[PDB]
Amino acid sequence: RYGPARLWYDMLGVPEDDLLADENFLMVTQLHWEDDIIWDGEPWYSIFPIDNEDLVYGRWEDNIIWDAQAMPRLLEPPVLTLDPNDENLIL
Amino acid sequence: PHTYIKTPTYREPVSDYQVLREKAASQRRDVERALTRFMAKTGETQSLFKDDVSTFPLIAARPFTIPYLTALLPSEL
Amino acid sequence: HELSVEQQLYYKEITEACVGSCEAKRAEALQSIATDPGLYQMLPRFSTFISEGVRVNVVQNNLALLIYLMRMVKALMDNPTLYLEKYVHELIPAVMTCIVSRQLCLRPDVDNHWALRDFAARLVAQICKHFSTTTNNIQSRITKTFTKSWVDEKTPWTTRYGSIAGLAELGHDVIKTLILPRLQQEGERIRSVLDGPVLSNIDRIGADHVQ
Amino acid sequence: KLKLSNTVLPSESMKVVAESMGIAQIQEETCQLLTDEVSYRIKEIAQDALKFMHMGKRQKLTTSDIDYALKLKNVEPLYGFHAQEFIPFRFASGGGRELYFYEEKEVDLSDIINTPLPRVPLDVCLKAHWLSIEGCQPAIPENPPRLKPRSIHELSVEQQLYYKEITEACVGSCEAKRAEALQSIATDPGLYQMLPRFSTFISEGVRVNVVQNNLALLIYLMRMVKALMDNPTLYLEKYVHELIPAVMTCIVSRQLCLRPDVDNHWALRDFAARLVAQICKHFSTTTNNIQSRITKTFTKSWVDEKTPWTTRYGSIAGLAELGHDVIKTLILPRLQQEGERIRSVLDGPVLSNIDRIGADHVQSLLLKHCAPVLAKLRPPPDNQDAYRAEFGSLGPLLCSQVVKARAQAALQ
Repeated sequence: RYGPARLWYDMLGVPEDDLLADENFLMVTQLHWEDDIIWDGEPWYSIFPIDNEDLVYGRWEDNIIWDAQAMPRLLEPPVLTLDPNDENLIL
Repeated sequence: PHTYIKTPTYREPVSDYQVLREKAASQRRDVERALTRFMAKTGETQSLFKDDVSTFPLIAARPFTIPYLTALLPSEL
Repeated sequence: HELSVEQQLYYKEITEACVGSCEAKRAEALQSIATDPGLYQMLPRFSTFISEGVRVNVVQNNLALLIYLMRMVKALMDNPTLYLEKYVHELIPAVMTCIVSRQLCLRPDVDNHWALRDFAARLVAQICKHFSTTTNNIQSRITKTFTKSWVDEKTPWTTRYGSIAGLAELGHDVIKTLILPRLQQEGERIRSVLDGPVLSNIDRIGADHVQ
Repeated sequence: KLKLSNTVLPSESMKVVAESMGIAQIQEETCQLLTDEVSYRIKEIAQDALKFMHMGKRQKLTTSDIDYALKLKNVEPLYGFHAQEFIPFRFASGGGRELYFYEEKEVDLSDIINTPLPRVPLDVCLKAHWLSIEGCQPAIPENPPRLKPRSIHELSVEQQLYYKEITEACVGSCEAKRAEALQSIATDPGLYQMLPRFSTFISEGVRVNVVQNNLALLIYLMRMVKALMDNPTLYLEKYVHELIPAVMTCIVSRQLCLRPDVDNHWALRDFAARLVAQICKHFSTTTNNIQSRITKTFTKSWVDEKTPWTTRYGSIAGLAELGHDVIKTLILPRLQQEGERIRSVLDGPVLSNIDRIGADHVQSLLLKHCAPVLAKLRPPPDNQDAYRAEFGSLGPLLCSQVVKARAQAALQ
């Protein structure tokens, strides 16, 4: 309740505490890659960066609210997790 | 040496006191500069120079009804 | 881990400037978010604030606060210094909720939920132009949600409007290979427009907006 | 549930055999008596030939299994003939008769002599490999296939070191290093899940490698693309949206480095790029997305007025290598424009530019394509001055190229 989004919590007043075929979606068939063609232009620690595991793996699509009244599951308040994989954060 | 065996790797950790002091210092200076420019732009402002709001904006001095309460009292305790 | 008092005060002033007391403080707060160099260490707080605030639309169907949160996301994207790659998994379903939800309004008939639709559709086209990588599969997974929301029947005209709006803001080849096969669906739309037994319902304005 | 039946040979085939032998007027019970006896002997042998299939450890009944199943039942394996005495061939299989249903039933006796004999294959050898290394199956070609926690990269450090060695070998400092690295790309089974980083290294490389036209850097990257394509294990059409604009840029771009001299390689840079471009339109094909898109870009590269001649030559090569019908339907209405461009380069004295070299290469390539396009759809009559109706570009030399093609066809 007191974390980020406390303003929303206080305003609410809660106080406890065939077109679906895989090819259609391949980005060769969905991207104007012609624009890229350049015409007359003018490891002990990781070598590559580490991607957001939640974006790469998690089903964030399950947080889309398709119908406000008929919501298939019950959502819960989210706690701040302060991922330390991201640089630019002191801790 | 890669066909059948695998071990994990991690990201490069920056444990250097010099660059950590520099990062914390520059982030504190930037957030306090952003805060003071936002508060001077959305309120009454003063200026050391004639018509100077973009560069060096001063939050205007407002009088308090009881000034010892905002002077003498500690805010972090 | 806990914000210092300086940035705690900055977070408080910036978030309360985008709740709707006046427009000028909101414009200066969005021009602060878009053009400051050191706003990292306050990006997770802003992402949590935005995602929970878009969630709080289900208790109170406020169109205005959703427009303010979408302009907060659009201001967060224009910042050159901060990288939203680690926090995009929170901002994607918030903009998606602003696109494909069905009740975006308190009074459905007069509120222009339609603009928060094309604004958030332009926003999600930008968020999958800047951030889609072949490891991410952001754009393919966004097109698949839009597609199975559009092709599937029983979907309301508002959520079909949102699906068509996002798919049509993605680009030209997407509307070649997604929209153009189901152009016969326009006949199913004009079934309920040129000849409807109930004229005074709310399906007609949404149907000819979709059209 | 088992509805197993007893299928016998038809009796109306047994009366045909009987009356074609001299035994006429056979009853139906006489004829049914023949077709349950011989259908048992076929069933008795095919059950007995399945013993030799299992013993030889095969799942396919070969033609020799019935030769041993017949010999086991004391019947001669000979099928074409039967020797009453049995002394010339005693239970010796002659390998059956190579006969067909759709055969000609009459051949010329010198046709069988003049045909080349098939190649005797390699003899049996013993090679050893590894199915399992302490429990794990290796991916060799002899094998078939609150703070959030600090995450790990999805590559191992042996895989990341492998990627670094392969990429530092594929930039071609040493040629043997390149060639192995290219074969390693061409047949590593576990090269999936590293393929985003290879595609990104290729794509990003060509774009910052055409800022200064570094031909080797590009020829090595195109060979890396070709080595990525012929690998059978990896799934490529998720990454072809990065691969295709890289090759188009090799073919349709201007050369920032010395214009002449390496233009010979530049033609090959456009030769390797047009090869991999038509190989990419051969694979990965769905309706109206890939091949038609690169065909449209090549044609609007061609019909564009007053092009760079490097871009012109590359696009000409790219449209040229697209197959049989593409030059049959596209290069036809454009000969006059090609001739006019050649005439302009010829007239203007300017020789220190690259326009003249570009013109000569374009004309030679167009003339060779036009030669078979002609050899393919007409007889070789009037090969002297009829080509003067097509502005007289290749003429008798084109006719000589057509004659060389005809000689190659005769050799085939």
